[PDB]
Amino acid sequence: SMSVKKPKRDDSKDLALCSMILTEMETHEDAWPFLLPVNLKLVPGYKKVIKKPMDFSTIREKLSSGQYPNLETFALDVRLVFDNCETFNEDDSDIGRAGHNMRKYFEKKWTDTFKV
Ligand SMILES: Cn1cc(C(=O)NCCCNC(=O)c2ccc(F)cc2)ccc1=O
Repeated sequence: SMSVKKPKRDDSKDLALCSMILTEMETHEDAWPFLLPVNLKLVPGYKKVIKKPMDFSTIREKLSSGQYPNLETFALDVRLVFDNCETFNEDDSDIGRAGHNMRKYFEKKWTDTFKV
């Protein structure tokens, strides 16, 4: 509270670490459904069903222009990608399984990097 400050993390490396984690996502072989925005003029239903579309290139753009205030909001956008994926696709479809794979890949790197 006012004039009662907490021991805080050292966040000076966060931007560089989030960029490295996103680079590993972008280069994973199962990243192909997520590299670019879902083509709303070519995918029937997506616009109406998915309230907040999100993809790796939009996340990369936001990270390179200072639009994430903290690493918590960055993880929100990453998880948003895979939440959208689960909502719209079958778990055992190709896109659906890629999303499960990529989510597990992300959460391991998140813990390995920031829960040390
Ligand atoms: C997450 N999600 C993705 C799609 C979807 O149709 N995505 C198109 C991928 C095109 N296929 C590629 O291989 C590719 C894409 C970009 C790139 F830079 C290189 C290759 C549909 C429903 C859904 O829920």
